[PDB]
Amino acid sequence: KVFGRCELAAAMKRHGLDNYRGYSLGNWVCAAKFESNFNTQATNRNTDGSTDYGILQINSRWWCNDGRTPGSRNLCNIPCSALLSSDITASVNCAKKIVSDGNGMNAWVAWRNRCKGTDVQAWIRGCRL
Ligand SMILES: [Cl-]
Ligand SMILES: [Cl-]
Ligand SMILES: [Cl-]
Ligand SMILES: [Cl-]
Ligand code: NA
Repeated sequence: KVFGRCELAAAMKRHGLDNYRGYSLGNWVCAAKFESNFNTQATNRNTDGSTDYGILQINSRWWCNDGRTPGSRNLCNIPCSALLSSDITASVNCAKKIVSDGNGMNAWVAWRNRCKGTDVQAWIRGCRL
């Protein structure tokens, strides 16, 4: 599913991402924009053989099981395919664990390089929140 911007903001808010670990909702919408262009079916293969999945491009090296990343972890205890669903619950629950790891949202390369330090509230402007 390709979410509209406000549609994604509302789903992320409802699932408790807004201000999670101190990251305002605009940070999460911006991260999703540049990680997946709001497409839940986005995938990208990494050089090491792991794959990133879903709206927040969560990596199989640590966070989900895809059965094709030998020696990897599954810290969110989910199949990576669950991160491609139209329902973002699994992606949100897993992103909460990722952001709680020591580097916060710097875990998302696109957030660090394209969102961090910018006017992130503009990503939720106009939305009825
Ligand atoms: Cl914000
Ligand atoms: Cl695996
Ligand atoms: Cl949803
Ligand atoms: Cl932080
Ligand atoms: Na894995």
